[PDB]
Amino acid sequence: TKNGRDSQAKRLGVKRYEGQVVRAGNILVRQRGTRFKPGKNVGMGRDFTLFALVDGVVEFQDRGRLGRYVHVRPLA
Amino acid sequence: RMKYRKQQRGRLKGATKGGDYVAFGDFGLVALEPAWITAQQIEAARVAMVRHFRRGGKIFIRIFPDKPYTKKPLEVRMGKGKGNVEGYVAVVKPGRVMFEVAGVTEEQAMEALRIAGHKLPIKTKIVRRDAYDE
Amino acid sequence: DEEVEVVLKPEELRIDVMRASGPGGQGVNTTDSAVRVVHLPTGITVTCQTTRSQIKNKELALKILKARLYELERKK
RNA sequence: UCCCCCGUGCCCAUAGCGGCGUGGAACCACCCGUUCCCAUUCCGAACACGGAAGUGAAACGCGCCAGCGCCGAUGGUACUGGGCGGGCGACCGCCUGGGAGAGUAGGUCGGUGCGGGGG
RNA sequence: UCAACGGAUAAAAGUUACCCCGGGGAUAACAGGCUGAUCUCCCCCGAGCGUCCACAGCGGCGGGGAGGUUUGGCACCUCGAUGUCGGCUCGUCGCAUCCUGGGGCUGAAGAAGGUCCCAAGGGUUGGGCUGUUCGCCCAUUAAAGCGGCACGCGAGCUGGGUUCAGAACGUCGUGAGACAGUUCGGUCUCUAUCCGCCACGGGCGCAGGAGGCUUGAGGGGGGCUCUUCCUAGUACGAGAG
RNA sequence: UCCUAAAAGGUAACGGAGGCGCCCAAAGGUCCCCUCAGGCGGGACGGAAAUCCGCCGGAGAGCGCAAGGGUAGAAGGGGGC
RNA sequence: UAGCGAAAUUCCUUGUCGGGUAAGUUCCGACCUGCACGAAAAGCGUAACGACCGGAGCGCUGUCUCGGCGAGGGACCCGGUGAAAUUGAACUGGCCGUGAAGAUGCGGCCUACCCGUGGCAGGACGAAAAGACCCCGUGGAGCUUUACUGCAGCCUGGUGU
RNA sequence: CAGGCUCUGGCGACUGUUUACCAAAAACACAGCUCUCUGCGAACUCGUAAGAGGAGGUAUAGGGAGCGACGCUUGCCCGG
RNA sequence: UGAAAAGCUAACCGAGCCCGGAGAUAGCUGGUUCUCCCCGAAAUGACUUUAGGGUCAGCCUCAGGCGCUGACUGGGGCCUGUAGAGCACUGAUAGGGCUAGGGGGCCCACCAGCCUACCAAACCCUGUCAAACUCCGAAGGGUCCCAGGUGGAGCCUGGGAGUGAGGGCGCGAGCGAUAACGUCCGCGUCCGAGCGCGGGAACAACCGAGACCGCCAGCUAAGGCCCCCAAGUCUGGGCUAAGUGGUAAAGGAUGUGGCGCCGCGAAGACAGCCAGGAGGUUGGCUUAGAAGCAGCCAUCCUUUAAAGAGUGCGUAAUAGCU
RNA sequence: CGCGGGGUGGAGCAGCCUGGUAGCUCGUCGGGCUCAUAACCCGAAGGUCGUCGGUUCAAAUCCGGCCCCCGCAACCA
RNA sequence: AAUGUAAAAA
RNA sequence: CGGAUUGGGGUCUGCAACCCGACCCCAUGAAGCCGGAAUCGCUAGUAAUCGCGGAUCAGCCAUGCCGCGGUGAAUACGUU
RNA sequence: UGAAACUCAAAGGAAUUGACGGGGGCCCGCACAAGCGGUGGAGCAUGUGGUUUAAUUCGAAGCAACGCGAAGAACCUUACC
Ligand SMILES: [Mg+2]
Ligand SMILES: [Mg+2]
Ligand SMILES: [Mg+2]
Ligand SMILES: [Mg+2]
Ligand SMILES: [Mg+2]
Ligand SMILES: [Mg+2]
Ligand SMILES: [Mg+2]
Ligand SMILES: [Mg+2]
Ligand SMILES: [Mg+2]
Ligand SMILES: [Mg+2]
Ligand SMILES: [Mg+2]
Ligand SMILES: [Mg+2]
Ligand SMILES: [Mg+2]
Ligand SMILES: [Mg+2]
Ligand SMILES: [Mg+2]
Ligand SMILES: [Mg+2]
Ligand SMILES: [Mg+2]
Ligand SMILES: [Mg+2]
Ligand SMILES: [Mg+2]
Ligand SMILES: [Mg+2]
Ligand SMILES: [Mg+2]
Ligand SMILES: [Mg+2]
Ligand SMILES: [Mg+2]
Ligand SMILES: [Mg+2]
Ligand SMILES: [Mg+2]
Ligand SMILES: [Mg+2]
Ligand SMILES: [Mg+2]
Ligand SMILES: [Mg+2]
Ligand SMILES: [Mg+2]
Ligand SMILES: [Mg+2]
Ligand SMILES: [Mg+2]
Ligand SMILES: [Mg+2]
Ligand SMILES: [Mg+2]
Ligand SMILES: [Mg+2]
Ligand SMILES: [Mg+2]
Ligand SMILES: [Mg+2]
Ligand SMILES: [Mg+2]
Ligand SMILES: [Mg+2]
Ligand SMILES: [Mg+2]
Ligand SMILES: [Mg+2]
Ligand SMILES: [Mg+2]
Ligand SMILES: [Mg+2]
Ligand SMILES: [Mg+2]
Ligand SMILES: [Mg+2]
Ligand SMILES: [Mg+2]
Ligand SMILES: [Mg+2]
Ligand SMILES: [Mg+2]
Ligand SMILES: [Mg+2]
Ligand SMILES: [Mg+2]
Ligand SMILES: [Mg+2]
Ligand SMILES: [Mg+2]
Ligand SMILES: [Mg+2]
Ligand SMILES: [Mg+2]
Ligand SMILES: [Mg+2]
Ligand SMILES: [Mg+2]
Ligand SMILES: [Mg+2]
Ligand SMILES: [Mg+2]
Ligand SMILES: [Mg+2]
Ligand SMILES: [Mg+2]
Ligand SMILES: [Mg+2]
Ligand SMILES: [Mg+2]
Ligand SMILES: [Mg+2]
Ligand SMILES: [Mg+2]
Ligand SMILES: [Mg+2]
Ligand SMILES: [Mg+2]
Ligand SMILES: [Mg+2]
Ligand SMILES: [Mg+2]
Ligand SMILES: [Mg+2]
Ligand SMILES: [Mg+2]
Ligand SMILES: [Mg+2]
Ligand SMILES: [Mg+2]
Ligand SMILES: [Mg+2]
Ligand SMILES: [Mg+2]
Ligand SMILES: [Mg+2]
Ligand SMILES: [Mg+2]
Ligand SMILES: [Mg+2]
Ligand SMILES: [Mg+2]
Ligand SMILES: [Mg+2]
Ligand SMILES: [Mg+2]
Ligand SMILES: [Mg+2]
Ligand SMILES: [Mg+2]
Ligand SMILES: [Mg+2]
Ligand SMILES: [Mg+2]
Ligand SMILES: [Mg+2]
Ligand SMILES: [Mg+2]
Ligand SMILES: [Mg+2]
Ligand SMILES: [Mg+2]
Ligand SMILES: [Mg+2]
Ligand SMILES: [Mg+2]
Ligand SMILES: [Mg+2]
Ligand SMILES: [Mg+2]
Ligand SMILES: [Mg+2]
Ligand SMILES: [Mg+2]
Ligand SMILES: [Mg+2]
Ligand SMILES: [Mg+2]
Ligand SMILES: [Mg+2]
Ligand SMILES: [Mg+2]
Ligand SMILES: [Mg+2]
Ligand SMILES: [Mg+2]
Ligand SMILES: [Mg+2]
Ligand SMILES: [Mg+2]
Ligand SMILES: [Mg+2]
Ligand SMILES: [Mg+2]
Ligand SMILES: [Mg+2]
Ligand SMILES: [Mg+2]
Ligand SMILES: [Mg+2]
Ligand SMILES: [Mg+2]
Ligand SMILES: [Mg+2]
Ligand SMILES: [Mg+2]
Ligand SMILES: [Mg+2]
Ligand SMILES: [Mg+2]
Ligand SMILES: [Mg+2]
Ligand SMILES: [Mg+2]
Ligand SMILES: [Mg+2]
Ligand SMILES: [Mg+2]
Ligand SMILES: [Mg+2]
Ligand SMILES: [Mg+2]
Ligand SMILES: [Mg+2]
Ligand SMILES: [Mg+2]
Ligand SMILES: [Mg+2]
Ligand SMILES: [Mg+2]
Ligand SMILES: [Mg+2]
Ligand SMILES: [Mg+2]
Ligand SMILES: [Mg+2]
Ligand SMILES: [Mg+2]
Ligand SMILES: [Mg+2]
Ligand SMILES: [Mg+2]
Ligand SMILES: [Mg+2]
Ligand SMILES: [Mg+2]
Ligand SMILES: [Mg+2]
Ligand SMILES: [Mg+2]
Ligand SMILES: [Mg+2]
Ligand SMILES: [Mg+2]
Ligand SMILES: [Mg+2]
Ligand SMILES: [Mg+2]
Ligand SMILES: [Mg+2]
Ligand SMILES: [Mg+2]
Ligand SMILES: [Mg+2]
Ligand SMILES: [Mg+2]
Ligand SMILES: [Mg+2]
Ligand SMILES: [Mg+2]
Ligand SMILES: [Mg+2]
Ligand SMILES: [Mg+2]
Ligand SMILES: [Mg+2]
Ligand SMILES: [Mg+2]
Ligand SMILES: [Mg+2]
Ligand SMILES: [Mg+2]
Ligand SMILES: [Mg+2]
Ligand SMILES: [Mg+2]
Ligand SMILES: [Mg+2]
Ligand SMILES: [Mg+2]
Ligand SMILES: [Mg+2]
Ligand SMILES: [Mg+2]
Ligand SMILES: [Mg+2]
Ligand SMILES: [Mg+2]
Ligand SMILES: [Mg+2]
Ligand SMILES: [Mg+2]
Ligand SMILES: [Mg+2]
Ligand SMILES: [Mg+2]
Ligand SMILES: [Mg+2]
Ligand SMILES: [Mg+2]
Ligand SMILES: [Mg+2]
Ligand SMILES: [Mg+2]
Ligand SMILES: [Mg+2]
Ligand SMILES: [Mg+2]
Ligand SMILES: [Mg+2]
Ligand SMILES: [Mg+2]
Ligand SMILES: [Mg+2]
Ligand SMILES: [Mg+2]
Ligand SMILES: [Mg+2]
Ligand SMILES: [Mg+2]
Ligand SMILES: [Mg+2]
Ligand SMILES: [Mg+2]
Ligand SMILES: [Mg+2]
Ligand SMILES: [Mg+2]
Ligand SMILES: [Mg+2]
Ligand SMILES: [Mg+2]
Ligand SMILES: [Mg+2]
Ligand SMILES: [Mg+2]
Ligand SMILES: [Mg+2]
Ligand SMILES: [Mg+2]
Ligand SMILES: [Mg+2]
Ligand SMILES: [Mg+2]
Ligand SMILES: [Mg+2]
Ligand SMILES: [Mg+2]
Ligand SMILES: [Mg+2]
Ligand SMILES: [Mg+2]
Ligand SMILES: [Mg+2]
Ligand SMILES: [Mg+2]
Ligand SMILES: [Mg+2]
Ligand SMILES: [Mg+2]
Ligand SMILES: [Mg+2]
Ligand SMILES: [Mg+2]
Ligand SMILES: [Mg+2]
Ligand SMILES: [Mg+2]
Ligand SMILES: [Mg+2]
Ligand SMILES: [Mg+2]
Ligand SMILES: [Mg+2]
Ligand SMILES: [Mg+2]
Ligand SMILES: [Mg+2]
Ligand SMILES: [Mg+2]
Ligand SMILES: [Mg+2]
Ligand SMILES: [Mg+2]
Ligand SMILES: [Mg+2]
Ligand SMILES: [Mg+2]
Ligand SMILES: [Mg+2]
Ligand SMILES: [Mg+2]
Ligand SMILES: [Mg+2]
Ligand SMILES: [Mg+2]
Ligand SMILES: [Mg+2]
Ligand SMILES: [Mg+2]
Ligand SMILES: [Mg+2]
Ligand SMILES: [Mg+2]
Ligand SMILES: [Mg+2]
Ligand SMILES: [Mg+2]
Ligand SMILES: [Mg+2]
Ligand SMILES: [Mg+2]
Ligand SMILES: [Mg+2]
Ligand SMILES: [Mg+2]
Ligand SMILES: [Mg+2]
Ligand SMILES: [Mg+2]
Ligand SMILES: [Mg+2]
Ligand SMILES: [Mg+2]
Ligand SMILES: [Mg+2]
Ligand SMILES: [Mg+2]
Ligand SMILES: [Mg+2]
Ligand SMILES: [Mg+2]
Ligand SMILES: [Mg+2]
Ligand SMILES: [Mg+2]
Ligand SMILES: [Mg+2]
Ligand SMILES: [Mg+2]
Ligand SMILES: [Mg+2]
Ligand SMILES: [Mg+2]
Ligand SMILES: [Mg+2]
Ligand SMILES: [Mg+2]
Ligand SMILES: [Mg+2]
Ligand SMILES: [Mg+2]
Ligand SMILES: [Mg+2]
Ligand SMILES: [Mg+2]
Ligand SMILES: [Mg+2]
Ligand SMILES: [Mg+2]
Ligand SMILES: [Mg+2]
Ligand SMILES: [Mg+2]
Ligand SMILES: [Mg+2]
Ligand SMILES: [Mg+2]
Ligand SMILES: [Mg+2]
Ligand SMILES: [Mg+2]
Ligand SMILES: [Mg+2]
Ligand SMILES: [Mg+2]
Ligand SMILES: [Mg+2]
Ligand SMILES: [Mg+2]
Ligand SMILES: [Mg+2]
């Protein structure tokens, strides 16, 4: 009875939460599409991954119709 | 009907949404106890009701069977039951309004709505219509 | 008109179970899988003990008693 | 300090849809033309250039309206971490902390930051 | 298509009833158990049928449950073995009662019967066919009940069937072989230790020793039935009965 | 790919459903431009549905293929290099 | 095809019809929808032969209704000699529970003075045999082939003699 | 001391043979039929070989195969 | 070797016996011996000709190093799509409104129209369902920061392992039949290894509790206090009459107790009991028949203080009795 | 309960793999030869591709489910 | 390159 | 070319031209491009071809019939 | 070697006349051959089959029925309705 299939879990989601120090360029969120958009010092790769471009702390922000953004508020 | 395929069992926790109030009709029948009511069970009550007051008023049916009923043909363990043997059922939780009668006298609603209660796997109750609305 | 299925009504026929015959080893011994449906209204009967399942045998006998009983009533 | 308009950002429908009224003096639109820069899979529609005359019609700014959209309590219940009791069960009840969705009352035709022209 | 996708060789299919060893109750077949879908019985509702009339008798559509005889699900004791069908012997228990006993209702005149309720005491035949259980049949009966006891009973018996080795038919397979398909053949173990049981003794006891004769607490056995005659050819019935 | 999976991640069964073993020199990079589906009305052949004009129409289209997530403030359609 | 056919082949199947019988899932005759006869793994038939397998009748009988009596050799008792398998240890009862789901051994209840002899086979999941069935082991072995690979044997070109 | 008989089916023609110790048969064998190989230092078998059997035989003979007295008969198909 | 059974070849032949290779190999079974002391697992995951075997990880333990970081907890910040609920997307859905297409009649041939106690898209209101639907959405969980927290806590290197059959219970799901001492995951827990101790008659895992040894001391836990059997025949207020308690369901019934609402009655109720209980009527319709009284449709007035176009029986149909 | 094959004008078969167009034979209908019918000759018509659903621009043809026909299979106890 | 039944002779 | 069909207007017979006459004029202008299998006629003033008349009868659905003349061929090896 | 039941009113010989022959011989006719034109296609006219109708009056049936009775059907005719 054909059905025993499935794919292996991809383990994705936010990796670093709001108010968390981050090193140069470590990943912050792995997402299916654009559940989140870039931000201050926060670029995104082919798989829509979101990673830091600088050190400092991560902060989230909901911009309604705009989207949900995530960025690093640096310091040094 | 259409939907898709076979469906998991799921439990029948507290009769929260399991219930309502009398919508149409002069009287109705409420479930005191949770259960899966079969298609057959339903029609059983219906045809009963009509048969009682021939050429009668109007019977409403507030419940409706859409859960697929799986079952195995006397075997063991490969795959999920081809099911559908009793066919389909309706999730009736304590409180739900199942049948409304209208256009008849009490002694008719009482009797008919009672006879129907004899086809249902459940303890039941017949309501007037108090007034509680919205 | 017609009359067929009305006859398969239970109270009319009589179904007996019993140990099978021939091969089966200890299975055939302590497992009764022989089935015989007699159609009391006409006495006509069929008996079956091919498979190992009493249920699959009762199923078959019935399905053949039908056809025989159907021809009798058809001739009539 | 104030008011009008212009460009820009912010909160992201209480800002929106529609209805009605309103301003061209400055601003903005439309308007005149297409020589030139440039442009249409065809059309100066659009983008682009030169430029008075006309106009506030369209667009837009402003304001009033709730009919639609949008926001929307309170009380109360569902459910529920943690603790305990009951029915064979399908299940149900109590204590302690948490507590919606729906619907109701009601709110809304926005608010505000910077810069520039205009009295 | 190392696709058996972490890929054993560069390079590989069957068969064994002629079979064998190591292991497993970690896992099937028997039985028990749990479960009770299937099974057997009972019940609620009452459309409808029965001239009229829902229960004399019956019951659509659907609902609740009992029992643990069948089919099945699971895999829990048992694979340093719990022998499996049928018959035979001996039984014993249940009661959902086949007969005899008692009773209500009856669409019970009588006789006879229908159906429900009470009721195990005892009873529940002989033969043909088949390994059979089951069933059909012959001739009877008061009746020819159902079921539990490892589908009671192989340290009691049998061994027809079923499960070894031989041989064959059909039949599948190139084949060796194979088949809840058939067919003929085929090795059932003198000694009972304990419990239990059937009998029979020895000992001591029964607060004097002795011979004889009883009491009956407790227990056990048995508890079946038909036919004809009288009452009376009466009641009953048009009569036949 | 989705569900089961109990709002982190994970998570089983011979549980419920469906795909993959490719394709594209443009279906790729960039610069500029552009915005659907669909509904009503008007239109010669057409005709429920070609193409044309109007209005309404925030994403129900589209994104080579399954499904989901995303998405017109482009990832969608066109062009130049 | 001939022939044969519910068959040493027929699942349905006790097929249907006829014979035999009081009554016949068998037997025998017949028909033919042959699951799935069939012509040298021969087809059909056949006198005789067979400790082969089936059906029937006569005869005769303890095979049986259904048992009884009787004889000898055991078994029993006394004298002589005197084993065996088995054996955790025992001071080893019934019911209803119970427990790993079949209890002398736990629970409750009931019954029971101690020890033997003759006799029975219900239990001790009784003895015996590290289950033959079944599965497991990247265990073994016998066998087959158009499984793989190899060898004998054979055939064959070249060459030596 | 010393046969119970009769009728009627199946299998096998028949006397024989066999699973020493669970199978005596419808199993094997058999006379007989057919196919096929073999010209003789035969073919075939045993052996590395020499050699031996075949046979001191010669196609009415010898090896292999199947069927299995006897009677009647034994059809069609040469794609693999 | 075999007139063939794989028969026989020195009492067991699908390849004899002896000896040797030999201590073949055996991911299998069995067995493995003195004492005391501290700690103490696992029956998961990934891969595996792997599944009753292994390799790595996880969990145990020892040695050396690190020093408040650990569990748990308070505050704060972010992530989440569940229970619930909802119907705005995808679908499902009962009734009605409205309205394309279809069905069927009158009316037609020029094609048109009008009906429709029919079928039905779209749309609307009413009402509802959904694991793989979500406009919405908790308790809670997860992680970072800050603080409490010195514990057989935590971290780092390294020596030694065992374990990779798990089991029951509570809860949350799938499978199953809302069966199973069933199965398969998740969270927890106890047995495993606590078959040690008290309770539950007895009984791994249910309730109580973590046994270092001794005591003819003491308090309590669950449970229990009439006797077997420790301790109250304790006190007060109810209920139950079945031995219910001592463990079964729809469904049933003037069992008994308690609360509540309705109506009747001293202008006389409920019961019983005496009288009428009527008239067109024989209601109309069907039916062989249908007289309140089979089946179908239904709502008059008159005598009166009163009597239904009728409650139940009954006759063929009446009357009847009520 | 499994696995494999198939449902196409009135009959029997093709087409489907590798989607655009449904072909062959008999039969049917019209006409002719014959005295007439058969044969023979000339011309023509006829198919919802089992049904429901999907993928596609497009389905007999591809994918999923139900229904019917055929072939195998159903062992150890 | 086949076949045409079945009631006609004062 | 061919003149069918249809519209429109009109004459004449006959009591009467809807069904149903014949003709005229305008307009409309059809299939048909030489015909499948098959099949008819004719041997010389014949076929082919082209007109004229008559019977009938109000008129005429006559392209029909009976008769008349005008122009005027082809080809018959042979009897399978 | 050799019946019967049953059943038929014949079976049958030779010869005669005739018809027939995918027998023969001799012989003929627009019979074929040679040759010219034509129906079968189209339109219309006309008769007939069939169906239809209130009735569509009836007869004629291969050759030798089908522009044939009909050398004149609007009503007359006309037998039909
Ligand atoms: Mg899976
Ligand atoms: Mg996934
Ligand atoms: Mg997974
Ligand atoms: Mg997943
Ligand atoms: Mg159910
Ligand atoms: Mg099984
Ligand atoms: Mg009303
Ligand atoms: Mg009312
Ligand atoms: Mg009920
Ligand atoms: Mg009920
Ligand atoms: Mg009720
Ligand atoms: Mg309300
Ligand atoms: Mg019935
Ligand atoms: Mg047998
Ligand atoms: Mg066998
Ligand atoms: Mg076997
Ligand atoms: Mg069994
Ligand atoms: Mg059994
Ligand atoms: Mg069988
Ligand atoms: Mg079978
Ligand atoms: Mg009859
Ligand atoms: Mg100032
Ligand atoms: Mg200032
Ligand atoms: Mg700002
Ligand atoms: Mg102006
Ligand atoms: Mg101008
Ligand atoms: Mg220009
Ligand atoms: Mg110029
Ligand atoms: Mg210039
Ligand atoms: Mg310039
Ligand atoms: Mg430009
Ligand atoms: Mg251009
Ligand atoms: Mg210029
Ligand atoms: Mg102005
Ligand atoms: Mg304006
Ligand atoms: Mg504006
Ligand atoms: Mg709200
Ligand atoms: Mg609130
Ligand atoms: Mg709570
Ligand atoms: Mg809680
Ligand atoms: Mg508490
Ligand atoms: Mg409980
Ligand atoms: Mg709210
Ligand atoms: Mg609302
Ligand atoms: Mg507004
Ligand atoms: Mg506005
Ligand atoms: Mg300013
Ligand atoms: Mg592998
Ligand atoms: Mg491989
Ligand atoms: Mg084998
Ligand atoms: Mg064998
Ligand atoms: Mg054998
Ligand atoms: Mg053998
Ligand atoms: Mg061996
Ligand atoms: Mg062994
Ligand atoms: Mg087990
Ligand atoms: Mg039960
Ligand atoms: Mg039942
Ligand atoms: Mg009952
Ligand atoms: Mg009822
Ligand atoms: Mg009733
Ligand atoms: Mg009736
Ligand atoms: Mg019914
Ligand atoms: Mg029934
Ligand atoms: Mg039921
Ligand atoms: Mg039930
Ligand atoms: Mg298990
Ligand atoms: Mg043992
Ligand atoms: Mg034993
Ligand atoms: Mg009695
Ligand atoms: Mg009587
Ligand atoms: Mg037998
Ligand atoms: Mg008997
Ligand atoms: Mg049993
Ligand atoms: Mg049993
Ligand atoms: Mg037994
Ligand atoms: Mg024995
Ligand atoms: Mg026995
Ligand atoms: Mg026995
Ligand atoms: Mg024997
Ligand atoms: Mg036998
Ligand atoms: Mg035997
Ligand atoms: Mg053997
Ligand atoms: Mg073969
Ligand atoms: Mg079989
Ligand atoms: Mg036998
Ligand atoms: Mg013998
Ligand atoms: Mg002896
Ligand atoms: Mg003995
Ligand atoms: Mg003595
Ligand atoms: Mg004594
Ligand atoms: Mg006594
Ligand atoms: Mg007694
Ligand atoms: Mg007398
Ligand atoms: Mg008398
Ligand atoms: Mg007398
Ligand atoms: Mg009398
Ligand atoms: Mg008499
Ligand atoms: Mg008498
Ligand atoms: Mg996922
Ligand atoms: Mg999750
Ligand atoms: Mg998920
Ligand atoms: Mg949770
Ligand atoms: Mg979670
Ligand atoms: Mg869930
Ligand atoms: Mg999640
Ligand atoms: Mg599932
Ligand atoms: Mg590749
Ligand atoms: Mg390009
Ligand atoms: Mg419009
Ligand atoms: Mg148009
Ligand atoms: Mg169009
Ligand atoms: Mg259009
Ligand atoms: Mg969107
Ligand atoms: Mg997801
Ligand atoms: Mg998508
Ligand atoms: Mg999407
Ligand atoms: Mg782009
Ligand atoms: Mg034949
Ligand atoms: Mg027979
Ligand atoms: Mg035979
Ligand atoms: Mg028979
Ligand atoms: Mg007979
Ligand atoms: Mg058959
Ligand atoms: Mg054959
Ligand atoms: Mg042969
Ligand atoms: Mg033979
Ligand atoms: Mg013979
Ligand atoms: Mg013999
Ligand atoms: Mg002999
Ligand atoms: Mg004799
Ligand atoms: Mg005799
Ligand atoms: Mg003696
Ligand atoms: Mg003696
Ligand atoms: Mg002795
Ligand atoms: Mg004793
Ligand atoms: Mg004992
Ligand atoms: Mg104890
Ligand atoms: Mg003794
Ligand atoms: Mg002695
Ligand atoms: Mg014993
Ligand atoms: Mg013992
Ligand atoms: Mg024993
Ligand atoms: Mg073993
Ligand atoms: Mg292997
Ligand atoms: Mg080997
Ligand atoms: Mg080869
Ligand atoms: Mg070969
Ligand atoms: Mg080689
Ligand atoms: Mg060579
Ligand atoms: Mg050579
Ligand atoms: Mg003698
Ligand atoms: Mg003799
Ligand atoms: Mg004799
Ligand atoms: Mg012999
Ligand atoms: Mg023979
Ligand atoms: Mg001899
Ligand atoms: Mg010999
Ligand atoms: Mg011998
Ligand atoms: Mg031996
Ligand atoms: Mg032997
Ligand atoms: Mg012998
Ligand atoms: Mg032999
Ligand atoms: Mg010979
Ligand atoms: Mg011969
Ligand atoms: Mg030769
Ligand atoms: Mg050799
Ligand atoms: Mg050699
Ligand atoms: Mg020699
Ligand atoms: Mg042959
Ligand atoms: Mg032939
Ligand atoms: Mg061949
Ligand atoms: Mg050849
Ligand atoms: Mg060849
Ligand atoms: Mg021997
Ligand atoms: Mg020896
Ligand atoms: Mg021996
Ligand atoms: Mg041997
Ligand atoms: Mg060997
Ligand atoms: Mg060794
Ligand atoms: Mg190993
Ligand atoms: Mg410790
Ligand atoms: Mg493992
Ligand atoms: Mg420190
Ligand atoms: Mg915290
Ligand atoms: Mg919705
Ligand atoms: Mg709806
Ligand atoms: Mg319509
Ligand atoms: Mg219509
Ligand atoms: Mg109408
Ligand atoms: Mg309509
Ligand atoms: Mg609206
Ligand atoms: Mg609504
Ligand atoms: Mg609304
Ligand atoms: Mg959401
Ligand atoms: Mg909302
Ligand atoms: Mg909200
Ligand atoms: Mg801290
Ligand atoms: Mg595991
Ligand atoms: Mg587990
Ligand atoms: Mg469970
Ligand atoms: Mg204990
Ligand atoms: Mg217990
Ligand atoms: Mg324990
Ligand atoms: Mg315990
Ligand atoms: Mg104290
Ligand atoms: Mg206490
Ligand atoms: Mg008290
Ligand atoms: Mg008290
Ligand atoms: Mg009790
Ligand atoms: Mg009640
Ligand atoms: Mg009452
Ligand atoms: Mg009256
Ligand atoms: Mg009357
Ligand atoms: Mg009256
Ligand atoms: Mg009456
Ligand atoms: Mg009377
Ligand atoms: Mg009457
Ligand atoms: Mg009366
Ligand atoms: Mg086909
Ligand atoms: Mg198909
Ligand atoms: Mg087919
Ligand atoms: Mg097809
Ligand atoms: Mg067909
Ligand atoms: Mg057809
Ligand atoms: Mg196909
Ligand atoms: Mg004809
Ligand atoms: Mg034609
Ligand atoms: Mg043709
Ligand atoms: Mg198809
Ligand atoms: Mg097509
Ligand atoms: Mg088979
Ligand atoms: Mg076996
Ligand atoms: Mg086998
Ligand atoms: Mg003929
Ligand atoms: Mg004929
Ligand atoms: Mg004739
Ligand atoms: Mg004029
Ligand atoms: Mg031309
Ligand atoms: Mg004239
Ligand atoms: Mg003329
Ligand atoms: Mg005769
Ligand atoms: Mg001629
Ligand atoms: Mg001539
Ligand atoms: Mg000619
Ligand atoms: Mg022509
Ligand atoms: Mg023509
Ligand atoms: Mg004609
Ligand atoms: Mg007509
Ligand atoms: Mg005449
Ligand atoms: Mg005529
Ligand atoms: Mg004429």
